[PDB]
Amino acid sequence: DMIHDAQMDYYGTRLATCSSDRSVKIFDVRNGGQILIADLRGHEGPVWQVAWAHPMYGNILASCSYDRKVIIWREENGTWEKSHEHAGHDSSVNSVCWAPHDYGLILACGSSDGAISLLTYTGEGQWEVKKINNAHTIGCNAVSWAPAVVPPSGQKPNYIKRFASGGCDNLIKLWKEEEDGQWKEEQKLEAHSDWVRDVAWAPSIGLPTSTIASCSQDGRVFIWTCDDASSNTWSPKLLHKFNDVVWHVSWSITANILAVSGGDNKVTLWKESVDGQWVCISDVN
Amino acid sequence: GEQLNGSHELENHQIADSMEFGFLPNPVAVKPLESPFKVHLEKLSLRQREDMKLYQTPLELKLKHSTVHVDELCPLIVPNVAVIHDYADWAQIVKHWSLTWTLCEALWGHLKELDSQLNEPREYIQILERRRAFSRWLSCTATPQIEEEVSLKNSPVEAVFSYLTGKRISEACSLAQQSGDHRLALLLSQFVGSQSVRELLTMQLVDWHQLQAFIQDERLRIFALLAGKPVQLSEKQINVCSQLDWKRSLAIHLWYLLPPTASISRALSMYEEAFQNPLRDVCFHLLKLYSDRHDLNQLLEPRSITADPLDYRLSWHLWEVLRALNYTHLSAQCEGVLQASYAGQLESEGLWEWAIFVLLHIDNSGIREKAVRELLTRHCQLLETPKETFLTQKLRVPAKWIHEAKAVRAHMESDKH
Repeated sequence: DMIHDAQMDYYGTRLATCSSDRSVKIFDVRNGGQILIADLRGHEGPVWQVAWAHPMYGNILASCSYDRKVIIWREENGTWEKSHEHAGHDSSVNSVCWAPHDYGLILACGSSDGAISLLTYTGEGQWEVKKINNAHTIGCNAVSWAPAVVPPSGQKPNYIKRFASGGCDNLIKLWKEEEDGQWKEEQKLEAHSDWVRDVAWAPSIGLPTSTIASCSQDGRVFIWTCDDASSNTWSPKLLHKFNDVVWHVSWSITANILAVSGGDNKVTLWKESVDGQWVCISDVN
Repeated sequence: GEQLNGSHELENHQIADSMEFGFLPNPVAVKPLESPFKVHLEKLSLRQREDMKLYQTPLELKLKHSTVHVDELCPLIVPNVAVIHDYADWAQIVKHWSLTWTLCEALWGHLKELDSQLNEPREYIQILERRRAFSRWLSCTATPQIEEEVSLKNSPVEAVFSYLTGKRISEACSLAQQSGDHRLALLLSQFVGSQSVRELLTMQLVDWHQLQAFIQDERLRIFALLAGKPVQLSEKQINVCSQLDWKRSLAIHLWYLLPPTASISRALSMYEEAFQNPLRDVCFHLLKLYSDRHDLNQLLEPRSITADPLDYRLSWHLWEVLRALNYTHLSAQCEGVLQASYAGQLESEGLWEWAIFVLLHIDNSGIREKAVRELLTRHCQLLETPKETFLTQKLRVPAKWIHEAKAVRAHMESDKH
């Protein structure tokens, strides 16, 4: 009936999907034509968001759900079996996301109980889970990774490993992997008057002016900005407000165009003008 | 129970639904209920709007002009011979777009003087040539406007004036001769003469506007022209501004202002200071940029934050030619910003090869590397198939980078080595 989230594969070859019928379908789009390939069923409740891991680790795809469990489906010659499962949270799991391929193969999941698990991968079918309790007050909805940024020796750098995240408390808390081993909330961002729906960490076009977008029940979209590296300054700026809720927000790769999904079943595109004010480039559909 | 159960889930979730995120090669997908997947592969609209760009051959030809020197690590454009002139072939002569490129060329593109000369006067000769071409071109645009007006004019004298706007001295002189305005005819030939005759003439005008109970309106206008300062003097053809094209008036200044005393740029500036032009007019802004020679960049930013007459592509092309040419100086950062969105606009089009090429002209090495790298691997499949596309990787993509992306493709492909 109604799908929730669906994301294209890297190298634009597949297209995983999931709807409230608890079915994770992986289609294939060669030439523009859709063609199913498997219907990974396994959640006691509707699937929420879904994310493809980086081809550098073979072919992996994880899906979270209202069943409080998250699944990771590997692939070995067409063998789409699940190599690991994780039910570390008590309430539904609104979102998942993968850490930039350099950190390794880390997966971030925000539940509705107000927590956040982080599955790191080891040599074999093993997965450690550094968890964050009471991260948000009433639960969490969004989880986005901060772009992998590189900081005289034979070493792969230690990254700042940050990742933002909105929730039901209206706060968009940023986070960071403390040199010792656990994450801590580097900062809070309270600009929304109701539930934060989604939070997307725009990719850095090599540019140091890292941005982040958010949309919430109030129907406003903010593009929080940081003027320089290392200054704990996030100055929100209003994109627009619709009389209805905004459900999703995503960044287009090159221009940094924002796809604003929400309001009237309509989706909008925005590009920040040479003036600084954001505009609607067109109406989709 | 299922029905009740479902409603149970929705309220707590506070669920209402619509979803959209960017796809990896920047497209957009939203929920179609009509497609079978329930996702729609949206072709992101392309802001970039230009026929030749799609065509692969222009990109290839464009590459030959550029000389790519390595950066230290990556590529980077070093000599570049891009000219606005080049674009013209790939454009309708009629199209206004062609007009912008053409005019930009006449002003901006370097002019070559075949004849050998002593030296310093070469600059002098070169300016005349450029001035000659530029003034000639303006006459082309003005021509229908002028001719229409002359056809309606019910006088002999006014047209003689009108021909002058046409920049045709001889015809005006002839008409004057025919009209019996013998004296005026002789004076007319003076036009195109920077001669100091201007002063005597201004004197005549002064004497007149200090008594002169009667002088023909048009005769005075002709005198205003020979004076050399048509719109900056007392007995101004400023009022004419409502009547004629701003361009038409500009020509008069260019043609009679005082060609020798001032440079083409300063002279144009001289005219521009007098009249304010539509901000939106592209052709007009170009003159500003041309005239603004001393703060070209400074003007550019305000042109940017005013109107969008300049397309994204043009801005980039303009910056690049001027920079390579040493015609003007522009901010490295400003130059890059210009490049980035162009590179992006191309990417949205799906013209990855062309988009990569542009990325090359990026001053920032760090940004370049990231931008080119990210694109190469993601897109590596398409880049391989043609020689034109072959040449692209051939530009200066590092070998490691090419195969490296290729390797990733294999793991995904499940056929490795």
